[PDB]
Amino acid sequence: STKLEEHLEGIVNIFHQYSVRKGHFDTLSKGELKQLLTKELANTIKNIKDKAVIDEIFQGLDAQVDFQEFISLVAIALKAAHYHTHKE
Amino acid sequence: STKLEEHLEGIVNIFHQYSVRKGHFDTLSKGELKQLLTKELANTIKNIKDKAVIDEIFQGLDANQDEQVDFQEFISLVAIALKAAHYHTHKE
Ligand code: NA
Ligand SMILES: [Zn+2]
Ligand SMILES: [Zn+2]
Repeated sequence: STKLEEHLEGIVNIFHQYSVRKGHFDTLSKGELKQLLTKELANTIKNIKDKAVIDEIFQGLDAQVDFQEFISLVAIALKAAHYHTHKE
Repeated sequence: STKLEEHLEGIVNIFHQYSVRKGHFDTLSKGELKQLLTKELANTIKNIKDKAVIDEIFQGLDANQDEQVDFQEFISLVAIALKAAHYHTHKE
């Protein structure tokens, strides 16, 4: 795998680390997802100064989740990560 | 940074290693994005169907290859690649 592809695989690996733990191996409960995000994106979250974006990440977690839904969250975290790399 | 965060930063880093090279420092042409797709995703995006998803997003990645693509658009490609990377783990 390329460097880019190692990153994609690693993201998939982290998902699976959480998703394997209970029930079906490829999905996670909203509760488990909330825990994954709060731990694995702790620094990302701390650096987001727009509370509406944080709201975007956690939205609906109190209302199973699959990899496709997890991608949508990864996409948000990626936008945030890029913006932060340009912090003066 | 967590391992997940290092991978996010790594993805941003790879975009920037391409974007910084010519033109505007934070974008790349559609031509350059094709080069990134062909090289960096050689083991991930491999068939007509996955290239079709990408073409839909970029209005045909081969057309208007001077057009600039920003990080937000590149995210749409990373999302397609992640889906393929995941599907791959369940092939065997
Ligand atoms: Na599970
Ligand atoms: Zn899976
Ligand atoms: Zn940038």
